[PDB]
Amino acid sequence: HHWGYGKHNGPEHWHKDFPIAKGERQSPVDIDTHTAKYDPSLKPLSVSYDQATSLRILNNGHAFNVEFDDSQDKAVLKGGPLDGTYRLIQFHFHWGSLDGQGSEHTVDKKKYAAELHLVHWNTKYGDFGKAVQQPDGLAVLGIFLKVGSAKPGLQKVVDVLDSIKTKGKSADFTNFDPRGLLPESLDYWTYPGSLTTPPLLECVTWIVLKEPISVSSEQVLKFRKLNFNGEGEPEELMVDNWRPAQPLKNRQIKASFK
Ligand SMILES: NS(=O)(=O)c1ccc(-c2cc3ccccc3[nH]2)cc1
Ligand SMILES: [Zn+2]
Repeated sequence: HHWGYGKHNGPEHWHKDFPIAKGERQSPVDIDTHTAKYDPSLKPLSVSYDQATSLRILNNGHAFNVEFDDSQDKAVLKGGPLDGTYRLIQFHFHWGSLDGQGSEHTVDKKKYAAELHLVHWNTKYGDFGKAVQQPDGLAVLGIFLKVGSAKPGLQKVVDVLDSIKTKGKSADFTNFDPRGLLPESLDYWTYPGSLTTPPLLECVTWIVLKEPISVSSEQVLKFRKLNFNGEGEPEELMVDNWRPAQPLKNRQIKASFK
């Protein structure tokens, strides 16, 4: 009886196994765009993904992860609110059963169809398991998805999904360039928060881009063909794998842009 996104094991239940679910810096949050303050001291973000090495795509039972080689500084995030160098380890998405829901962060209470998380860890902590025990251990770049025109750089991800339909399946996934997932602008909001799934550790500097990327209806429909279950188990479609907004508590959301 482990955590998930159903009636009986979804977000409102997680606190019983993970009491930090009710902590002081949980994610996601609603981004009130009128209350976020421009911070002219924030630097532009530096996204350096030209040397990225994707390796594998995995259905882990709660999303799919595209994993990278993070044994060297190859694809890194720096600048912005960050001190130091954060290495890309994986990306994944959260999405809905309908186009009107799916994102974890919201903007003035608006839900997007999906949200991409590019997860990076602070190299001063040596590896990822150590980083998630630190308050500045991770930087997750969040990018909203709206349904409209297709995103050509997403199609290679969409097309491999039928090979990882069920929990615990993985497939080779080399030479994927995550630059094709980014919007044109790197304007962002940033705040200190947490992992959005158990163990819900309070180790993340969140950087959420203001500009969404567009994806087609057909692209998101393929996300919704994935399964939460393992092979040979009753089919339960992987949809609505998002945690709702949590209380902001004693935090301020900063904007990189006026
Ligand atoms: N949705 S999210 O990007 O906040 C996210 C990123 C990473 C994890 C994440 C899960 C986990 C489990 C054991 C050890 C380290 C871990 N990092 C969870 C959520
Ligand atoms: Zn996520």
